[PDB]
Amino acid sequence: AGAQDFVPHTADLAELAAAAGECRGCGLYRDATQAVFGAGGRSARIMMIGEQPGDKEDLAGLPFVGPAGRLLDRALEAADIDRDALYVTNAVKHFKFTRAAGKRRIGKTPSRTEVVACRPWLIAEMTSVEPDVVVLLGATAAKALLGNDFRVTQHRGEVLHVDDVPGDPALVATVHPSSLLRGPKEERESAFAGLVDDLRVAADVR
Ligand code: SF4
Repeated sequence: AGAQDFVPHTADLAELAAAAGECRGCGLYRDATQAVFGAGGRSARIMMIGEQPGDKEDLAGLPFVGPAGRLLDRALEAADIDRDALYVTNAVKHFKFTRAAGKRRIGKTPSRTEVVACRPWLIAEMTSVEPDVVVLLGATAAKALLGNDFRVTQHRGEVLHVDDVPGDPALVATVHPSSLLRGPKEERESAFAGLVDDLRVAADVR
């Protein structure tokens, strides 16, 4: 189902990434510029998963390059997180979007079907990196591993462990960094410190 037959039998991230460029596991490859695979090395101890590449990522060919990526980088700073320790990816690897009437590309939420279709890449990445801890950045990513009914709001910052996940890594669900780019300054400050806390929990896993 989905991307399964497009995934090669290798843990090599370069080769996985190249194969993802050829994926037709759902419809999203058609309109997107290219696949945006994860970034980092198989030595990474912390895997971070967002929803999908955004406008800038789709064209940069790298995850977390936009304003959300800047904000996340500021949080890793405050959490004493070393980028050498990070593998960062997204639950789906092709940007799903529409053009706004007023010409910037606006991301659209991946359907559960698209998440499940792309999940074999995520499993391949998880099997390749063998992380100690996986940070789920927002509801789409968290549901991809924790179930379609999972609520980030009720469990954020808790160390979770599900038996059906490769290598039984610890799992920490947190807010989507994009959500912290909007709202009252004092609320964004509180949300940022909560993200930092969730990141410190993950970094303190072992
Ligand atoms: S979003 Fe994922 S499953 Fe769908 S075509 Fe792209 S790489 Fe394949």
